[PDB]
Amino acid sequence: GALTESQAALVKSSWEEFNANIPKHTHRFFILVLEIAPAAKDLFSFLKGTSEVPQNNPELQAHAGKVFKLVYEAAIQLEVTGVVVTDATLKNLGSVHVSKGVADAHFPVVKEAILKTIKEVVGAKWSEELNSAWTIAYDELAIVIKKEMDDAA
Ligand code: HEM
Repeated sequence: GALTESQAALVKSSWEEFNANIPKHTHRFFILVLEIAPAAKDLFSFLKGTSEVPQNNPELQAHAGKVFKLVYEAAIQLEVTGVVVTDATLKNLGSVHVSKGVADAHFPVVKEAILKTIKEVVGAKWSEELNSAWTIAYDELAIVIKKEMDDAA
């Protein structure tokens, strides 16, 4: 697809939409995750010992926010510059994933959880051109973190 001026414009627009409702979109995101894979629950400190996904847990919200921000920033960087840049942050990310017992096969779990979360976020404005644009941006960012985990192990 690339990332035409027209596609980037489409990701920015859709992320602004996500940020607009953190406690919802983040609890939704954790449920889509536990739907695709239930065992994932024991991983998260704030999910252990609980029976359901907490809805107002600051720890959980802050956590999931950070996750989507990172995928958006990735799309813009692709349109302007043509790439996704690896920094300190992406590297520390790779460490903590490993401490917590996270693997590569976990990634399509979280991707489908994010496309489905954004399809849910933009509703009728959804286009092939937009799906194509977030897909390209996740794929490109996952490529980068998986790369850093393997390096933290
Ligand atoms: C491009 C995709 C991804 C991004 C951008 C991302 C980002 C992050 C960030 C920023 C943190 C730390 C947040 C904090 O300090 O508050 C974190 C923690 C964590 N992540 Fe991810 N992540 C991704 C994929 C995954 C996958 C596929 C899994 C596996 C299910 C996972 C499992 C975890 C766990 C268990 C923690 C520790 C939470 C704790 O017990 O408090 N992440 N992630």
